[PDB]
Amino acid sequence: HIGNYRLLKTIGAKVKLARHILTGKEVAVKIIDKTQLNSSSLQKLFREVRIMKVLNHPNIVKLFEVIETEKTLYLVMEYASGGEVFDYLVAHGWMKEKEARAKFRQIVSAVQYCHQKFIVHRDLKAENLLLDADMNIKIADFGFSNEFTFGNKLDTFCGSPPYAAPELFQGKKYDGPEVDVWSLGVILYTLVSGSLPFDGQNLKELRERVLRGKYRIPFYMSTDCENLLKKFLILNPSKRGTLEQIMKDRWMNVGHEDDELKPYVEPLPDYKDPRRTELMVSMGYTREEIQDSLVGQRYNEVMATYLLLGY
Amino acid sequence: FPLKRHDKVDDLSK
Repeated sequence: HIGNYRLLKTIGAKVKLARHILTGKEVAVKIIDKTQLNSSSLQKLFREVRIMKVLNHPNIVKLFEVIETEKTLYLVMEYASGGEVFDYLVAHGWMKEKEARAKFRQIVSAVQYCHQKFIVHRDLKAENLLLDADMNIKIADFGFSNEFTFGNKLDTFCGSPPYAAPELFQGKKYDGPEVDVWSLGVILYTLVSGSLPFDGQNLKELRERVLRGKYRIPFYMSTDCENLLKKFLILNPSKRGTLEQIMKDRWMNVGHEDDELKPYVEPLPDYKDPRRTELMVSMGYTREEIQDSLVGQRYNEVMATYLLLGY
Repeated sequence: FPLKRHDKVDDLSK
């Protein structure tokens, strides 16, 4: 038991499935021991939380509440009951292009929206693409993410090798968004084939292959999927397609004649919904503290209840 | 190549 949550079974810092007592809603709670972190780690943890609070997209795992005690930080997250795309791929082998496209339109919307908010993810990979109960994508794990500006190449060469842009294996100060564009190409490849385009016996092999930038196109892959891959997986970062360019690509829009993929528009805030507010008032909250919590984006217990009532 | 998990890495230049 913690705050307004009854903690239930472990599902993954431990991650525990929990129920919000006031709303009865199911959530995933990350339990993080602060004591045993170092300054650097602590700093990155505050950054990760700040980043998660900024992102509000239907295919990004939602943060509901932050609970702090001396020794423990609790992050109350949206629960994605379908598990990782990684384990889905292992169970089903691969996705037919139509299914891959359904996932990949949601992936691309989500990441292009991160970029709109001036956030690079930096660990886009199958394990970080979760699936909710309706088989929608929910992007997770902002542990390597950072804010960026266009007047600033980035400095830190973090990622996961098979998904990492070659400039990262090199020493090379880089434009952040472009790194996520490469990783997205690798994802696309792995959704349609069920295999990774760059690997080897060891990381020195993997590295060499990534830096050559050559990958094999299986014979079943459509011409459109092949041509799309070519816009992501380009060695020179400044000629990789932009995500806005990539949204208009043919493969992305097959079956979407009337509904081309376009950048996500963040909904206006609604902090004064009469239905949710009434319910909360009869739970004993007041309108005044709902307003302060929501307008202040506090992610405290009040804000969490309001959010959970709309989910 | 076969789909498998790799460790995250803080500094891929090594």
